[PDB]
Parts: sequence; structure tokens; C-alpha cells
Amino acid sequence: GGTIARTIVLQESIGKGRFGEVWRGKWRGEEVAVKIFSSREERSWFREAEIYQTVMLRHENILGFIAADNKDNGTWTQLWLVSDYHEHGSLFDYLNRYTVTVEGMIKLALSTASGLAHLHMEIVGTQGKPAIAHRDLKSKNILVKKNGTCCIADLGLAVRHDSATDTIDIAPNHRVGTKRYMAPEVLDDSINMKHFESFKRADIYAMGLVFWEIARRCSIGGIHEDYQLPYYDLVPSDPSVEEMRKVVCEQKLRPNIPNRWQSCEALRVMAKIMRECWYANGAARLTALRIKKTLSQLSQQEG
Ligand SMILES: COc1cc(Nc2cc(Oc3cc(C)c(C)nc3-c3ccccn3)ccn2)cc(OC)c1OC
Repeated sequence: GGTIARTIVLQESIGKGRFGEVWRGKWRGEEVAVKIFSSREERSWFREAEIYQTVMLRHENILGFIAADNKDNGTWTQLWLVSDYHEHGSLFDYLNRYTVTVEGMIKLALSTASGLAHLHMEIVGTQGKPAIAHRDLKSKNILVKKNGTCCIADLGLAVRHDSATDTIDIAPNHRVGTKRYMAPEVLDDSINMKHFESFKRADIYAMGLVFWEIARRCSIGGIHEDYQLPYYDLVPSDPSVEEMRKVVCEQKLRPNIPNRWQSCEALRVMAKIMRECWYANGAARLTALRIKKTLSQLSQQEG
């Protein structure tokens, strides 16, 4: 019989994502994470399975994928994905619970950037890894490991690019992700989806917002900000595309950068990265690799 789902015991409900539902389970004397889909959610199950099985995808800052499988209880079939389990949960949860040191901030930011750089980067060869854009990067889709570093998850909306033929593997729809984190060009539909760089640039804008969430929680001399989502001060809790568009495209506002961040070199560098992720024109934004290089340079200097 099968070696995966058949041999796993579910222990704890984690919650519902975009599709399916997450659980903590036990496999071969080890805790694992399981995402369970119904039969009518096969398209979303297969697609996430497909992205995670991409050659050369594994990276310390991407969720470690174990397997896709199904399980029959005798009445209905469940479609399963199985991965590493991370006890701390999402970066959103982590930042609500805790403040971080300067070192902690740099580890969380650098690990996020490194994960995104890996997704984004095409690797040549027989084991040819295409460039991959996430399309729904947010603090709730980044997990925090026990070592205080991040890994990116929720790859079901991702798109993959073949540079030789300049083709994307699926036909992309507009505005598929979380409205709050959508780039200006996504919000106003001006994004050119026949230009794969556009998807990478939209991811970068979203990472900038995530960086802002982290920096708020960096505590120096006991001084820090409360946890907030980006645009907490300007839109409703579950904002529409029009509400986001009015703030981000028309009024041209971005999350507020405190002046107390000027007083610290680490926060000064992070603040600069955010601004350079937040330009309305995606072509002006930093790349994930450049951000990784900068934070790696900063990480060396700090400790
Ligand atoms: C204890 O509270 C939380 C724990 C975790 N841990 C966790 C969750 C995971 O979920 C996934 C599992 C699988 C197999 C796949 C394909 N994806 C995910 C996933 C994770 C995040 C976003 C989207 N998909 C994987 C590893 N560790 C997570 C929590 O929230 C996300 C917790 O708080 C509810």
C-alpha cells in the first residue's frame, strides 16, 4: 500500500487557506504539515503539487515539500499535500506575538529575500528550473522556522517562465492575490502580463510591505511599534480593489516610515529598501537578488 497519506495520523487543525485546509500530523515518528483538498478542488491541489515538484526548487527559505497523495476513508477521497511543519506558524503570527532584535529583523528579512531570489531565478541545465513568480506574497504566507529564519509558502498561485521561448506555463488572470498587498499596476490593471518581469516586480512591492511589518517590531532600547498590516491606517480590514486603488494609485500613499528608524543603521537600510520596492513603476524597483546582497552585506557588519 501507499507510503504517505495512508501512514499519517492527523492531530491538530491549523486552518483554512485559499483552497483546502491545513493540519499538523505525524508521519514515521515525525511531525509534518498536511494540506487537505476535496475532490472538487483537484485543480488547485494539482497546481500547488506541480509548483512544489519543480526541479531544483528546494531552498532553505522555501517550504520543504514532501509529497502529493490521496487518502480514501471508505466514503470519500481527500487530496493531500505533505510538507515540513513549522511550529511558529506564519510571519504574521510571529510578529503579532513577538518583537525582534536588530539581528532578528535582519535574519527574517534576509531569509525572505533569499527565498524570493531563488523562486525568481532561472537555473540552466538538464535539471532546468524556470523563473517563478509567487503572485500572493504576504506575511501570512511566510513561515518562521525554529532557527528564526523564514521560508516562503502558498505557491498555488505561482507562474513559471521559460526564457528561451518566452512563455508562461499558464494563462494568468488579473488580480488573483491578496488585495492589500497588490502593486499599483496590479490594482489598476495596467500590468503587462505578457512581460514576465512584471510578475517579479509585483512580488518585490509586496516584499517591501512585508519588510515594513518586520521593521515595526524591531525593538531597540525597549522602543518599537505595535503590529500592523500595511495600510492599517488607510483602508478597511478586508479592503476592496477600489479602496486600495484610491490609496495606492491615486493618493499615492505608502506605509508610514517612522523617523525613529533614521537613528539606526539597520533600520535605515531597511527603510531605503522599502522605498525602492514601492515606486509606482515596477521597472524602478530593486530585484530580489540585489536586496539579498544588500542585507547579506548588512548581516556581515552587524554580527
Ligand atoms: C501552530 O500554528 C501554525 C502552524 C503552521 N505551520 C505550518 C503550516 C504549513 O501549512 C502548509 C502545509 C502544506 C503541506 C502546504 C503545501 N502549504 C502550507 C501553507 C503554509 C502557509 C501558507 C500556505 N500554505 C506548513 C508548515 N508549517 C502554520 C500556521 O499558519 C499558516 C499556524 O498558525 C495557524
